[PDB]
Amino acid sequence: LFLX
Repeated sequence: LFLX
């Protein structure tokens, strides 16, 4: 999520 950071990213993914």
